[PDB]
Amino acid sequence: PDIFIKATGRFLPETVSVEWAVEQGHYSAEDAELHELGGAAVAGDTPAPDMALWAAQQAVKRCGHRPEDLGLLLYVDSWHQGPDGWQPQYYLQRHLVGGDVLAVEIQQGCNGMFSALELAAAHLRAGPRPGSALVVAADNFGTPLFDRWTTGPGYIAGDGAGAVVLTTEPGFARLLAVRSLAVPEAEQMHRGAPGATIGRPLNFTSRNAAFRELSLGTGALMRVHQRTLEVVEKTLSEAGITLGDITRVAYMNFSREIVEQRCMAALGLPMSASTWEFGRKLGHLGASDQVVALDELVTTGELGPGDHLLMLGMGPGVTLSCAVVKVLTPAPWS
Amino acid sequence: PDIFIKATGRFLPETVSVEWAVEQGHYSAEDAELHELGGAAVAGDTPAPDMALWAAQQAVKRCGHRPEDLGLLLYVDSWHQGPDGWQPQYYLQRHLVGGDVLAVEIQQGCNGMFSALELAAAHLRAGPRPGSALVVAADNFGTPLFDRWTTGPGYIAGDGAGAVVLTTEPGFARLLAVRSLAVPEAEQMHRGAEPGATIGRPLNFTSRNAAFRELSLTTGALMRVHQRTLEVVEKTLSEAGITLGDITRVAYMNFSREIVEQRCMAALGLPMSASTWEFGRKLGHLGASDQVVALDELVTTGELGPGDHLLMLGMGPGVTLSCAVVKVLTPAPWS
Repeated sequence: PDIFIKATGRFLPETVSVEWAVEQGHYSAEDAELHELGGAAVAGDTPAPDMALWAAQQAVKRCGHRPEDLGLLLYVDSWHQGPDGWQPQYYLQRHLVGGDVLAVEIQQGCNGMFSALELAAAHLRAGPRPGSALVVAADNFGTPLFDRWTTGPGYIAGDGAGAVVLTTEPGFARLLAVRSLAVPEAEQMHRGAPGATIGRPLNFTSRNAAFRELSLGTGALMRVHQRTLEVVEKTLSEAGITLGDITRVAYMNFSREIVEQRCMAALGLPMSASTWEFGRKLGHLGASDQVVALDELVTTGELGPGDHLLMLGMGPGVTLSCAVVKVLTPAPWS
Repeated sequence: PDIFIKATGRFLPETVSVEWAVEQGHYSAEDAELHELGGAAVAGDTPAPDMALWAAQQAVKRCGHRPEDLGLLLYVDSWHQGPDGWQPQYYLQRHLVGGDVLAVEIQQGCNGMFSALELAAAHLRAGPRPGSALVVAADNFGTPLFDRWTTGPGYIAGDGAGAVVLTTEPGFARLLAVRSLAVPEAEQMHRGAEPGATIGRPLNFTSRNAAFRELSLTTGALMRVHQRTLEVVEKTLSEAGITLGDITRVAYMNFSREIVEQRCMAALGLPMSASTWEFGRKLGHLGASDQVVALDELVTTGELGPGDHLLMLGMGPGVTLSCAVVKVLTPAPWS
């Protein structure tokens, strides 16, 4: 059973450059030289559920799909969306999809989009013949317990939202394969407390520093690098292609050094084939870095018929997910 | 394709009585007489991921399953688990399942278990022939920003965890059907009057529901909820291939007797003896574990034997209305 991507959409607010951040004293001058970043998309007071609604509407309106025809809604995120005891997917269920679908919030850090693609693809295959599913990501890091500039090491957090409409019937693109491996031994990399949940602020740099200070074996990082290449080898094998067939690579919007060494230099591909130039100005958009990169490559016409995109992403777990999207025809909105 | 329940497991800490709560001044005497609840399961400083790890291991060890053969892990929850920027399923991934599965956190209030059963059933059907999936729920409502006694109207929150092991191959029970309808017009019931800022304030569903009734009393939202409550039960029974007469027991949430009787049992036209209220009232509302822990208790004690059916009914944020039917084929391999 084939799973086709009918359409994709996003919402990106106004970008704040690093030169501005350096002047006010939010971002460091040395870090601006160390990480050659462009900027970060800042929403401000716009809720993340609203940003997801804008991205979902564009994806639906692009291909001319009916919101009621959807059989699944997967809202993914890595940070608080709204009030506690209330999930964000009901907002899209009210103002778009309708209450005759399976709406459910996914959470797996920045790799939540990859897991949603697996669950959505499995849901469509098991379901009826004419099926369709909506997968969306959205986050607003402009909050009290999150500093977009200094929280994450090697990247600047950004606000926005990504969307994608999967379907059983033929479309412009096709999801060939998508995997998700993990190194659970390095699960302490993204924490350092578990008795009391909320209260303290977020800072991945200190949590990574605390994890690096003490390890039982400490061959986690190397097994993480092994499992980075393993999941890519597995995804390409399932998709039925080689690394030579890959046209572009969609890694997260981390520092130029990190994107070069960990992703592109590991696979043995040039930095021109990455989505770094575009991604640098946007920053790390939670779990929307590869779908917004796919959107930009598809919409502009850089990724034409016959080409393959290699979506890769490492997140908390540490979980390493890889996906392969093939463009069959040109997009109906380009 | 048939989706069988291989086994089920749970964890329930020491139950604090309602009479104790009235003496200390946490729970009012009026609500004690009105709701007629027994008590609530209270964990001290035990994390919810640990509580899920107990329930997961129990369900796995009961049927003699090996954790690595699982092809899916669905961790569901209604409230915070641990540190932010870190999901709880990785804890079970290290100390049980392993990093060769699709681990992912589900969130849909108290009906998150029902949605996980749909996604797990669909994942097993679409996947290979021999398959198995672990679905688990776990929550700890022990403050700061959550008063277990006064937060929820008509129910006392309780700590614990519920587990269930789905599979393609034959088992002791069978998941006949499971669905989830929603009335998105009443999504502001649990939101109330505050969206821009995410955190800082405490959770209090009574004031959130109270604020919604002012907005409602200024479209027929509540009648739609009551309509779609009976609709999802009708369609789940129709999908399962049975009638309401075939239902032996019913598993509703552990809310007050007045709520459990009127909204669920009186609505379906069944007696309160057929509910799981006598057992559930002691434990309280276990986030999204009320129906599976009720499934567990009925299975191991021998009250729900071969040929019987269990009608799991839920109502959560959305407002989402989920219903499921579980048929016991043979006696459990662990009782």
